[PDB]
Order: sequence, then C-alpha cells, then structure tokens
Amino acid sequence: RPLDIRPNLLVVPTTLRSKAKEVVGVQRLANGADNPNFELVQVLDTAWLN
Amino acid sequence: RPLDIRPNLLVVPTTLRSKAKEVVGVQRLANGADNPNFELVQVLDTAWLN
Amino acid sequence: IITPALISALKTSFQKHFQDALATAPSTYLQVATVIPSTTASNTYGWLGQFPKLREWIGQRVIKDMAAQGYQITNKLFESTVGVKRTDIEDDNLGVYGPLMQEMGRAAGAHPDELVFALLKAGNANLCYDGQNFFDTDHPVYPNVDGTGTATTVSNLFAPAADPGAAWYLLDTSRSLKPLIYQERMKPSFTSMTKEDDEQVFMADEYRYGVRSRCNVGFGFWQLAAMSTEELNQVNFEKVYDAMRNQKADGGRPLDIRPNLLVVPTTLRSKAKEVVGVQRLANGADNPNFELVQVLDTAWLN
Amino acid sequence: PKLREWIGQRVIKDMAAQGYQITNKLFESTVGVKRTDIEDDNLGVYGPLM
Amino acid sequence: RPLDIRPNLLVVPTTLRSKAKEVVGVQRLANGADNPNFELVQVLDTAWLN
Repeated sequence: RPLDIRPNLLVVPTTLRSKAKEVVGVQRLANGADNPNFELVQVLDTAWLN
Repeated sequence: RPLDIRPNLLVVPTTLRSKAKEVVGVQRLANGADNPNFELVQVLDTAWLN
Repeated sequence: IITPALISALKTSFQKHFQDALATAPSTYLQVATVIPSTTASNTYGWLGQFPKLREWIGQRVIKDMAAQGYQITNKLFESTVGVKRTDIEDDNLGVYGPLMQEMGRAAGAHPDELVFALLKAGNANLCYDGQNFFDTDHPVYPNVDGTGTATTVSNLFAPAADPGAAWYLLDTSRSLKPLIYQERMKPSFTSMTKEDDEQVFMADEYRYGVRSRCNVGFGFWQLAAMSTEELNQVNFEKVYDAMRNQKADGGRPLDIRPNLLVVPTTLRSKAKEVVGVQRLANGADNPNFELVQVLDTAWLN
Repeated sequence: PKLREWIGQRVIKDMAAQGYQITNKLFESTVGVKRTDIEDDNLGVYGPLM
Repeated sequence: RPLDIRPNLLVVPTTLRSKAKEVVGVQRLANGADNPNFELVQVLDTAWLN
C-alpha cells in the first residue's frame, strides 16, 4: 500500500550547487528545453557537507 | 560623426511573432545557452502586416 | 501683424523647449571622466602620476616636491547656430522648430561625451603630462623613488603582428580620479536675436539661434587606461587583465589596480557580449569572466 | 543639428529650400437601414453596427 | 583527536590566477567526467602578493 511520500528538499554539498541549479531552479535543461521539475524541491546548500 | 542611434522596438508579422518571441525575449535558448537579447527591444504585435 | 509680443512669446516657448531637452539629456561621460570646474584661463596638472601612500616614522617625514611642469589643458569653446528663413512665420508653420531645438539641446548635452571618447580613441596620437603617449609600449618607471638607475619597460598598448583588428579599451573607475578629466568653464547658454533692424535680418535672411559653451577634456594618469587592438578573445582578455594587475610603481610595490569596465566599438559589442557575459562557454560552462566588468556601449567609437 | 566647434567662424543651419508635399487626403464611409425594420421595432440592430 | 579543519578560501598571486581557475572552475575534462573540486573554495585574487 503506498505511503503517499512527498519528497520536499534535496541536500547537496556546496560543490554540487551548479548541478542542483541545472536540475532545479533554472528554466534551461541540458538539451535546452523547459524543465519538467522546475522549483519542484527547495535546495539547501551547506558547508557542513564539504 | 556617429549619431548614437538607439534601436528601440522590433515589429514582426503575425505569422512570425512566436518565432521572434522564442528567438528573442527568452533567456533560455533551444540548445540551453543564455540569450544576450532579453528585453533588449519592445516587440509590437500588429495584425495589419498579414 | 508682427509685434514684439509674438517675439517674446516665441522666446519663452523656445526657452521651455531647450530646458525640456536639457533635462532629459543623457549623461555618459561621467562614467569614465572627472569634472574639475575652473575659475581662470586654464589648469595646471603636474602632480599626476604621484601615488600617495603611507610611510613609517623611521626618521624625518618624507615630503614630495612635484615638478613645476603642468599639463596645460588650454580649454576651448563651442557653439551651434540655426536659422528660420523668416518665411514660414507668415505661413504660421510653427509646428517645426520644436523638434529642431530639442535635437540641438540633446546634441549639446551629448557633445562632452562625443569629444571625450573621440580623444580617447586617438590616445596613440596624443601625449600625456609626462611627455609620452597615453597608450605607449615604453612608459618610464624608475626603480627608485628619487628617480635614479636604469629604467624599466612597461607596456599598456598591445597590437597584433599583422591584420589589425578593432581597438578596445580597459579602464578603471574605482580610483578617485578617472583616467580622463573633462573641464567645464561655462555652462552652455542660448543666444537669440530677432530684431527687425539688426544684422542678418536685413542682410540675407536668417533669424539666428545660437547655443554657446566652453569646455575641454584632458588626460589623467595612464596607469589605469590601456589599449588592445588584437582580436577580442578569452585568452587575450585574460592576458591583458593579468598583465595589468601585475603592474608595480617605482620601488616594486604593487598598486592593487582594479580594472573596472571594458569599452568596445559598436561593431564588436555582440562579440564582446558572447565571449564574456554568457554562462555556457563554446563547449562547456562556467566562463571565468562573468560580470567581471561592466560593458559601456558607446557609438562614439564608430 | 549638433553642437559645433569654434574655428574662428560661424555655421548657420544647413538644410533649406525643400519640402515633402504630404498632400493630405480624405476618407469616408456610409451605411444603410433599409427602412423596413423600423416598423417591426427591431431596433436591437444598429447598436453594434455603429 | 583532530579538530574540524575546513579549508574555506584559497589565495594565489595574480600570475597563477589562470591556473587556479583551470584547476577549479571547469566541470568537464577531456575524458568527459565532472571535476569534484568545483566551487570547493572561494578564490580571492590579490595584487599585494606580487
């Protein structure tokens, strides 16, 4: 029976902020088409994860 | 002696208004590159140019 | 049918037009120039090149005695005049003479920028205070403060071996004094005359409408400005920037220069934008020159 | 017109003795009623028409 | 037992800024793999160090 899980945020180190931006938070994909996951999650960059 | 002209607006036919909008007026390009022509000119849609 | 009341009303209308044109006059020369008002024939600038620093208390306080030689700006004057033909007044075609004087006022406002940038473009043909070209390959810098010993070669002009390209400039504005100085002796003023018994109203036919001014532009100190006629490329830009940042005055003490803005001709503005100012490179990403300098578009450089 | 530089001389406006001959024109339109629907009291027409 | 050593910023002379950007600032290599050092430290160029 599904639990109805709703992922909220994805945590990455400060090193992967560019990848977080490309996946979410920008309107350009790698191929240049409109994102299907724009502003889907609230990224939280941190220095505690290097 | 240069006149310091300032091209303000771009007028296109109704049949190419979408092409003008997607080529110019959006900061995301088809391939995924930043467009240096965002909001550079004010497009004026008009139905009298066919 | 024509009386001095109409003349006065026309004068008031033209004054309003001129004031409105001046109010909306764009100003651009202030970005890369400094205004120093004067109250005499000219200004002497022999203290330029001196780089005030802080000094210890090892002993007697050191004070500099700058040379009596000066830049000798030698300010000049400008005006423009327009006519009426005295003919269309009878036809009452007064709708014209509004945009004409508005354009005249706009051109008067833009004149200082035009002159400043025209002088900048001809830097190789003009000499600064020290007696050498503003953009030169053999600028002198001595190894000692007093100015003794073998000199060293410092270059701020970069040119290609052949196939010369467009000329672009890299300037600095963080400092208190910009590379160029724009003198302003008298604010431009309008000079009208419409009497029926005066010159050029009886002789020929032209109701003169003039606008005077008195200004001139001079160089600052060359350590900031630079010229590069080579192709605008990322590698070339990086070379110019890291050569500029590695410039030391007499005594081998870096000045901590901060190249602020880049100026390019209108025919290469798109190439400058696409080379610098776009996140994605030709093949990759993270262009290391994003928003590093503020491009200043200008039509005065052809 | 542009601000001119002194060379010990004076420059008066350049252009003169010329015209464009716009030759303004006139336009008109007309509509009818047919005189019939007045009797029927179908006055709903001729509102959107005007 | 150690402390929390977290190298934050890196300083280079102006003659090595190009190499600093090359080592940190490029994502794809010749092979086609992402660099794990992107935006790991805050570069701070200075002219006081010659």
